[PDB]
Amino acid sequence: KRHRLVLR
Amino acid sequence: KSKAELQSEERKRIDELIESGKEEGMKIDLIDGKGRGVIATKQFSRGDFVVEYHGDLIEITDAKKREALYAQDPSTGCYMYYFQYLSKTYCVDATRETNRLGRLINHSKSGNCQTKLHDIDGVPHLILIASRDIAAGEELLYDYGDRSKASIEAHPWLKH
Ligand SMILES: C[S@@+](CC[C@H](N)C(=O)[O-])C[C@H]1O[C@@H](n2cnc3c(N)ncnc32)[C@H](O)[C@@H]1O
Repeated sequence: KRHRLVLR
Repeated sequence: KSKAELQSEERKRIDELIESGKEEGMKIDLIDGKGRGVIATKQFSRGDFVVEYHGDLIEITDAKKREALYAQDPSTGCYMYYFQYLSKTYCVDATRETNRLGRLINHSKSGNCQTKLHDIDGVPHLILIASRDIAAGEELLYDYGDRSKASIEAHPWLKH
């Protein structure tokens, strides 16, 4: 299961 | 100098750092429990440019297609950084192994870098800025921002 990176 | 003169000169300095790909004051190091990471080799001041999060800039639809392909190989890590620019969503996909350092920076919710969008002639770039003074020898860290229950279950270090 992969995570992401998000600029919030 | 006028506020506008100061802003123009400052923007030109950041654009030159992005364009040159100069990644000074940092080195790769193995970090306990995290794989590779990046440590500061010089002192940074709050607000200093640290490094670009550099990789392939793609649109969200292409990013989702690449996620499906990367998911076929569990040995491939997670380097896709999503963001909004104007009315569209994009992704910096830094999955490919390069010599660039931004993609090696680890996660913390109480880190020392802040990601910012910096556009150059209508092209967005993700850059990391020091959120506080950084001492030489500190590991660089920022908040990856993934709050998904499934991600946290699989990657428990996202909690801190
Ligand atoms: C963008 S990469 C950062 C560089 C990575 N450590 C490497 O050696 O390629 C993201 C991966 O780094 C590791 N990572 C990042 N922050 C971590 C942390 N706080 N604790 C444990 N592993 C972490 C996890 O494997 C995560 O999926």
